[PDB]
Amino acid sequence: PRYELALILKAMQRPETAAALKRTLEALMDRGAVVRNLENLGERMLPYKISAHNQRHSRGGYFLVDFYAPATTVESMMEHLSRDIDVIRPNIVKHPLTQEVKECEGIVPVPLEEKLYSTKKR
Amino acid sequence: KNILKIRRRKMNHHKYRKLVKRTRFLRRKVREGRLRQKQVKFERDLKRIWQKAGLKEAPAGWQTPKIYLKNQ
Amino acid sequence: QDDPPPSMLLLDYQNVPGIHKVDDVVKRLLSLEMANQKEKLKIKKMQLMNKVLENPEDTSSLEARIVALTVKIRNYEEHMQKHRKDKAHKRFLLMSIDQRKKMLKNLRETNYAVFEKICKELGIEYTFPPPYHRKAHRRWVTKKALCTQVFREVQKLKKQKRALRAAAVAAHKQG
RNA sequence: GUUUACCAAAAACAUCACCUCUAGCAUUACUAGUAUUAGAGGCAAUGCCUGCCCAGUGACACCAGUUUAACGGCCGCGGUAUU
RNA sequence: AGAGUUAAAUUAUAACUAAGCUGUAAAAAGCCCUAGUUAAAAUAAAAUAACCCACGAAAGUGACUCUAAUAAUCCUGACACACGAUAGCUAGGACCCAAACUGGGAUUAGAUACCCCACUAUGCCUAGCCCUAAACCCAAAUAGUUACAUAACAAAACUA
Ligand SMILES: [Mg+2]
Ligand SMILES: [Mg+2]
Ligand SMILES: [Mg+2]
Ligand SMILES: [Mg+2]
Ligand SMILES: [Mg+2]
Ligand SMILES: [Mg+2]
Ligand SMILES: [Mg+2]
Ligand SMILES: [Mg+2]
Ligand SMILES: [Mg+2]
Ligand SMILES: [Mg+2]
Ligand SMILES: [Mg+2]
Ligand SMILES: [Mg+2]
Ligand SMILES: [Mg+2]
Ligand SMILES: [Mg+2]
Ligand SMILES: [Mg+2]
Ligand SMILES: [Mg+2]
Ligand SMILES: [Mg+2]
Ligand SMILES: [Mg+2]
Ligand SMILES: [Mg+2]
Ligand SMILES: [Mg+2]
Ligand SMILES: [Mg+2]
Ligand SMILES: [Mg+2]
Ligand SMILES: [Mg+2]
Ligand SMILES: [Mg+2]
Ligand SMILES: [Mg+2]
Ligand SMILES: [Mg+2]
Ligand SMILES: [Mg+2]
Ligand SMILES: [Mg+2]
Repeated sequence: PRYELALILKAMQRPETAAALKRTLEALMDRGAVVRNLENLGERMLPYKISAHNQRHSRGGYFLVDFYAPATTVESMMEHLSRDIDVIRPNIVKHPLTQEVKECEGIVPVPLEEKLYSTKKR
Repeated sequence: KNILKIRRRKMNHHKYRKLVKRTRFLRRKVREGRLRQKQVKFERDLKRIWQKAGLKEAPAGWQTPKIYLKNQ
Repeated sequence: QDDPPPSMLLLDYQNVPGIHKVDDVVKRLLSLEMANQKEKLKIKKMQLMNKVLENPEDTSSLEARIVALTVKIRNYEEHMQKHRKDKAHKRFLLMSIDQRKKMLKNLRETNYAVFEKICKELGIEYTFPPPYHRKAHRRWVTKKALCTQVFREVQKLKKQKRALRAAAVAAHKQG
């Protein structure tokens, strides 16, 4: 996976959520991006009341879409998602799996700094 | 210590700024007068070139534009 | 300007066996369409080094360094058009140009035959450093223009006087 | 550039520029236009600027309050450093 | 360097309650179209993380996401070229909050200051200038040594 969209859809019914996901994925595909996987994180309570599309949203469904897209179509998809009234807060980031985990060596014992002052007698 | 020299320079700069503020327009008149003479000297220096080159008149298509009296 | 196709099959997956037999999805994923600017820079660098240089393995050579800096200079110029206010990138481009010019001077001093071919293939016009680097102010520019015009008028008048004298002597020698 | 044809052609008017106010709109002006617009005005390109005041009279506000690039105004008395 | 987004606070804006609110060592002035709670756009800035010491040549940079991207197979080197904190200028826009100046209220013999209140340029965005700082880490750059050796203080003395 290259890019990861953390879609926050408005809390709605099952057919409406399915239609919104279908049209969002079709919009993603129209831009020249193949979709790897879609994972539903469940409908949770929002940490804060997000105000979007002149509506106060207290709940929302979380979805995660990982895909491969060209670097030029990220903002176009962001613009398309910004005008969708069924999306609370869309965000496209780099997929964490792209960055390989580095060797966490651990704490290295750093000695106290010496020779910071001259040896003149006080 | 060095604060004495710093304060002396500060006082000199403050007095110079006050003098400039008090005599601003006289300084502007002097600057304009000196720029006038600068432009005249440049014009005469340019004239002397073709005077000593043998030409009796300035080359055709030559205007000698002002370079020191330009507006802000 | 070079036009790398979006399906160029970048070099990281270009030299591996069994790459043309894979399906269009994997080919598109491994192609330049899904790649960033760094992969296109690598493709342009290899394409230029294969066609301009004679020994692509020798990277430490001056001709290799010049063509390596050429793609970076072109990328910086491409970025500058989109980012007019990017002072850091402008400084990077200007210093890369100076480094390339210094390497071109060294290459011209060392091997002239390679220098000429590099310049002809890259389109770079090497200009000798003008002595007495000065800031041409208005007074100097005006005086230089006046002197040039005066010299041209004086030589034109002298040529006309010479023609008139030649005509007069030709007329007088006949009768 | 214009003006007192017929005693006055200008230091007068206008003028580009700079400032104000008045107007969210359709079949005759403005205008077959729509605030970067259109009218009622002041002063005059450009350069430096345009300092204080709503106490009075106006104008918005239908009373307070705001306005001077609105009408307009921006001080006395007495002694003092060595004459 | 561009494009997109906002968690806390505040405010234009409405409703209920109440009379003061703000203000300082103490007061006065100011607002009572005031104060508290509940909802609330736009602008500005970016708590803890940071006991971290990274990036960039320096200035400078630490709310989040995306794109581009951080020269030199690496010596020194200008009056040449390109940058250059805040402040100021020009044209257009925004203006919660802070604030030069200013006007009031305190204190003082005087206070055109420190203290409180209101407000302007300005700090905010685009483009174009201006090119100055205790631009200081007051310690030039490049490769080194701990030999001789404490004017004083301070960041120890030194080589090519
Ligand atoms: Mg002095
Ligand atoms: Mg006339
Ligand atoms: Mg007439
Ligand atoms: Mg008459
Ligand atoms: Mg007449
Ligand atoms: Mg006349
Ligand atoms: Mg007459
Ligand atoms: Mg007149
Ligand atoms: Mg003006
Ligand atoms: Mg005038
Ligand atoms: Mg006035
Ligand atoms: Mg009044
Ligand atoms: Mg009044
Ligand atoms: Mg910007
Ligand atoms: Mg507002
Ligand atoms: Mg009171
Ligand atoms: Mg923050
Ligand atoms: Mg580097
Ligand atoms: Mg150098
Ligand atoms: Mg500024
Ligand atoms: Mg302001
Ligand atoms: Mg304030
Ligand atoms: Mg006061
Ligand atoms: Mg600057
Ligand atoms: Mg500093
Ligand atoms: Mg110094
Ligand atoms: Mg140096
Ligand atoms: Mg001692």
